Amino acid sequence: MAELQMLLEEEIPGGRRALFDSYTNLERVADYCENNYIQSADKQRALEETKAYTTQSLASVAYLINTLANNVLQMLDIQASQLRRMESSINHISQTVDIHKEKVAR
Amino acid sequence: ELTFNAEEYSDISEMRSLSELLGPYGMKFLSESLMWHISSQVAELKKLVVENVDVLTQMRTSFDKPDQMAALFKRLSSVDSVLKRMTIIGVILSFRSLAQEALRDVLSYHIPFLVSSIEDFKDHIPRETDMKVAMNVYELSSAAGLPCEIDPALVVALSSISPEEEYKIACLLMVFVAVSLPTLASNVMSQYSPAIEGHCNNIHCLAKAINQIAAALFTIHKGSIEDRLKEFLALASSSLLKIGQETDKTTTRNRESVYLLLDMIVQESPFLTMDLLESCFPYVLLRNAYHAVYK
Amino acid sequence: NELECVTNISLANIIRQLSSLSKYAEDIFGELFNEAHSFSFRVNSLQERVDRLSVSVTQLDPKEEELSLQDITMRKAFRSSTIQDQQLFDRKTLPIPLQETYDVCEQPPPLNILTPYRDDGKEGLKFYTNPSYFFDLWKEKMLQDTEDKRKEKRSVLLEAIRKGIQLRKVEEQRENDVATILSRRIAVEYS
Amino acid sequence: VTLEDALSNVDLLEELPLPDQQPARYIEQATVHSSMNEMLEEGQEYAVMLYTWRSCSRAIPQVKCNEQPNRVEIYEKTVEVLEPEVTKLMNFMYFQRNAIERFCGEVRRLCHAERRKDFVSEAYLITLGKFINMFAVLDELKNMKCSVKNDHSAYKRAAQFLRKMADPQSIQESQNLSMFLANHNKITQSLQQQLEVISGYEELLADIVNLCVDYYENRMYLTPSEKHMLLKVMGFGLYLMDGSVSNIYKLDAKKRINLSKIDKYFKQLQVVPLFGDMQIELARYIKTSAHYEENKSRWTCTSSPQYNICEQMIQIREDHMRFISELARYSAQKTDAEYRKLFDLALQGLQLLSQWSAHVMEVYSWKLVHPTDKYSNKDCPDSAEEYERATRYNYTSEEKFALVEVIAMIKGLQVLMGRMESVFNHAIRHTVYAALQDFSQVTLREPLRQAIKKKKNVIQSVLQAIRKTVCDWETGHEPFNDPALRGEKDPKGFDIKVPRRAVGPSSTQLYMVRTMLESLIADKSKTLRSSLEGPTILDIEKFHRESFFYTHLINFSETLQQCCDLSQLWFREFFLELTMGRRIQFPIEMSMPWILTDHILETKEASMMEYVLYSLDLYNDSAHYALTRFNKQFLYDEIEAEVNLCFDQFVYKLADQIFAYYKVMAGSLLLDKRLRSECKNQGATIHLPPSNRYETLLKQRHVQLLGRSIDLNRLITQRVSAAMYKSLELAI
Repeated sequence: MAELQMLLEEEIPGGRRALFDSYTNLERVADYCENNYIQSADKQRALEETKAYTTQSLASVAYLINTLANNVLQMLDIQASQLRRMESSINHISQTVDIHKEKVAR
Repeated sequence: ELTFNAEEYSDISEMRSLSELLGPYGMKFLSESLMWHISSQVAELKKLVVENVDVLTQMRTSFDKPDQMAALFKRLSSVDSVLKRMTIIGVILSFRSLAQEALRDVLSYHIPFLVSSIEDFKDHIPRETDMKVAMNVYELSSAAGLPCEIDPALVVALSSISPEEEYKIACLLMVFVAVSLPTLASNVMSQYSPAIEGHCNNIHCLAKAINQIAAALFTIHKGSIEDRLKEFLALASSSLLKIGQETDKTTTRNRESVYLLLDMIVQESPFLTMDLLESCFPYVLLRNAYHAVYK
Repeated sequence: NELECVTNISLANIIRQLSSLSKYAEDIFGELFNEAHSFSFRVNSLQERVDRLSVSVTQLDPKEEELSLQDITMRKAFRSSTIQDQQLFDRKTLPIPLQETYDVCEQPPPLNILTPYRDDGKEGLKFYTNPSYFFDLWKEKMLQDTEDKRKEKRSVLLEAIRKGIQLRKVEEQRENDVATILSRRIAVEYS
Repeated sequence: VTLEDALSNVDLLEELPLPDQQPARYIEQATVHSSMNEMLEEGQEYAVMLYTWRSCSRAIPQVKCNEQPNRVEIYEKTVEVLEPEVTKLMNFMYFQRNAIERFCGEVRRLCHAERRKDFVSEAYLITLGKFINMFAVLDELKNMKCSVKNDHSAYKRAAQFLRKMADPQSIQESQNLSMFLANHNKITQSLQQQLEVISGYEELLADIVNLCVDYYENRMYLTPSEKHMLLKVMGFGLYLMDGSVSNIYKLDAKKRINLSKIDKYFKQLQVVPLFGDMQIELARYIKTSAHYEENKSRWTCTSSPQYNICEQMIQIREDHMRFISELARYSAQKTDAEYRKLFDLALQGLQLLSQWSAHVMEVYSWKLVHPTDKYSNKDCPDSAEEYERATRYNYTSEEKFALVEVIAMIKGLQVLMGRMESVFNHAIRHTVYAALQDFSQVTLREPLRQAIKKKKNVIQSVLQAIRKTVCDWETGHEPFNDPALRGEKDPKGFDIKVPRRAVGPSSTQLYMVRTMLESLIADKSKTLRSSLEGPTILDIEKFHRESFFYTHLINFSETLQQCCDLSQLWFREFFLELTMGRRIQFPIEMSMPWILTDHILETKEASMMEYVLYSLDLYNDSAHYALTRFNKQFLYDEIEAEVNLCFDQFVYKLADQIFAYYKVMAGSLLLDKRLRSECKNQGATIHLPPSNRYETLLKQRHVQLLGRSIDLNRLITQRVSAAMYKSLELAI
């Protein structure tokens, strides 16, 4: 049960903060690459640099999405299992209650 | 006109009275006799399965090449006998299900404590446990009429050729049945009737027949039911979709009615989900067929 | 090279699209986290309730049970919750991305600054667009139809049960909900 | 940090379990074309602005006497509220004047005597047709909108009282705008008057109309919008031809234009949606022609059947099944055959979706333009608005069911095609690249050799330009051992390896190549066609006619979404203006999706029960159209307000009927069979309850509406629980 709170209040907010940071940095990097291409003597260097930047950012975004998605799936699984466990205890309680009622009737 | 009406003997009220008169012992005896009949049917089916092993073996590996499958399907012999036997098995299983639900309803108010205890025990039994204790749990549950996923009586009957060879025959049975599904489209009796919610030749019980037979066979042989049922679904979907392109009225008289067989199979099968059907069979075709069979 | 300038612009646009995808993922993940966190609160609360109920139930005593024939109907009857969801398309339910898509769209003219100079005091903007027109006209039509439709259609335990029936008779049952309006029309078409 | 690592990450991300899904001189031409496109983007903006205009003078506190205490106090408010609204009218007037002047200048430029018999691209003619259609629709919007004049003149009384127009130029521009608005058919009249001054414009109109007719006859279009645009341009051009100087009937006798084809096309299809909820009657352009009175017998379209959609459902259904069956089987590198198969399958699906959308729009427009009456329809009451008879009582139950079925099929095919976005895009682009490279690197060789051999520099220059614009040399340069360049016949040979990669050519490159290639086949052009053999020209025409849809298919998503546009089924600005303040907005029972859903629910049709949800996303489509194209907040607000009650009514009725059907089935199940048989024998049969498919709706948890996910199952559960409690209490 402890891992539920951990995955709730230490993983998902981390992924969110990370994704917002990614959006801001990505806008900054598009502006930077555009600037490098027209105030650089070697255009091909900026193009390769630009290509490298575009390749990188995509990998980072994919990794963050994968991790976040995995965490969400695990959280759902943990919750469903706990709910199922609760459903068993509640059924036992109901069985005890109606057994007591039948005993009182007898 | 027969001398009796089946609706006056198979109705819920009549089934409930029969269950009340008989009891769990009588219901178990009836189920055992039905499983004996189903085992005889399966043994007869195995002869047809084995007598066409060569074509079936190549069929399984060529599902993606219709050119050779078209010629291969022409070499199969007795393609309607298998369908008839599966329909008989499905009818027997449907009768068993009616009896079991009647017994469950009867016992639901006669011994509520024992029924509740059995339901609680079966529901919260870890499936990771070996089949040795799961079979006993399922037998105990079915003694009260519970809807167990795997029928212990069917397993016992079908349990009663090397071990590896019996598994290959079981696997090839599903492939043989799948490719014979489109042959029903040419039958005039395969017309779906909304008033009946099923076909006139009882081919709608083929879903239950296939599911129960596959479950019993692949739990007896320590096989994987999910994987085998997924193979059956892929082969059946491909065979049916090839029919959709054809324009001959005689061969496609009840193609739309036959298309609903996949939907029924997925609905009543506890191992298959709509996601698998959609990945290999769009639901729009089933929706269109449902629209057409109503008018 | 003009072609080289084009490719750089395309790469910048691709980075911008990557940021847009980042925001399309972030909003969904935040909404999912919020709803799952609320679900976790509910689960924890009901777990506390369940353990309390179990520890209470494991103390019952059949001999302690006492049945009062007189209090059988003098007792308040238990009723389960009957909450029904309605108004599922309100402004509060608008997703954020639609919020940005909408707040950037052209706003209606400031006709609301003319209300003080109107003799009847009716809202000026309501002469331009009236979203509540659907609801008010439909309600008026439904009420009129219903009004026409009615015309178209046209021992000590003994003391306890007596008190119960008296309470039930006197304590009978006691609108801008569509479901209520429809229930009225069908009930009126009946007697 | 590498491309391979990023691709791997994407594959890894995709590998997750996600269950429970559902229950030269051509440069000048290019520049002019670009300018025309830019002008068109502005014309569309002005048209949409005009369409979504609402009377702003109604809310004004109209003054009855001339001595009101606050008479002077409201004029400033009126001025400050209507200044931007009149600025838009001034901008529209300036834009339309500039557009008319530019179109007249281009017509004069292309109508010169020496330039008359030169070569002009078909795209330019299509653009001129688009311009004339834009002018016609703008004139129609100006004529229909009677509130713009009132608002402008109220602002006129507001400004003149305050004496803020003392500037002479302000008075002049105000008078110009007032007279522009007062006149009827002012835009068309001005353009026409400016047309006669040019001599020979009839020839340009004629070849434009001929190009449009040829395109329509050969089905040279993909989206229904283009299909309607062709007919609209034909009609408007025919209207423009007839006048003081030019006569179509005399021109027709010269065989310059064909009137029989246009007449037949108008007879088969009579009405198309001009803009928004307004439809254009094609025969009006002929009936209003200058010389139509003395030649009415020539036209059968004007005098007066086939719009019944209930009789065309068999072909629709059969086609749908055949296509869905073909596509289902296509759910490491493959041969060109598979890519070509995917390309043709995508083209066929897009064409089928466009055909269905065109049929639906045509039937809707015809019904709108032909309202019924109590004499024809008995259900229609004596008192009813124009929209009532036009829509609500103008559809039969079978017609509504057919429309719902067609819409559901369209949306199902759309989603199925979208599921295969990547495969279709890859196959289409690979096929396009392979075809372009193979053509430009092999097919042009023989022609080039012939040209060099016979000293045809004119052909050689354009052929070399074509081969230099697109051809990609795997070796990094054009081969030097090629015998075609030297002009001597190749040995026996000279195998050349054409590279293969999946990318479509840029729009500029494709347009440039097409313009060069269809210049060689031009009959008008001394004709260049006369300098080429037969097989080469035949192959060139084959390639040119095949490459028409490359641009549309490259933007596969946009084309697919365009071919399935159904947002025009909700807007009612035209009919609202036709009320003149009586109706601020039509009630719930007038929006076609609501009528369809309510009819399906009330009739309790088992077959159509599964289409109730498919007939509900028209609201989402209309909201998207308003928020993306119209960009009007109030339209979305009204759509949301309507949906808020539509969904509630639908949910309540669905739950009630589901509970009733289930209770009836349960009661029938327990009824004694012998009693039923005895009653049937005696003549008192107890009718059984018809079956239904409510289970599909019960298993629905993803109903999407305006970005909201609604759990229909929860609401149905609550309603059935309440009904069960009420039934138990009633029994007790």
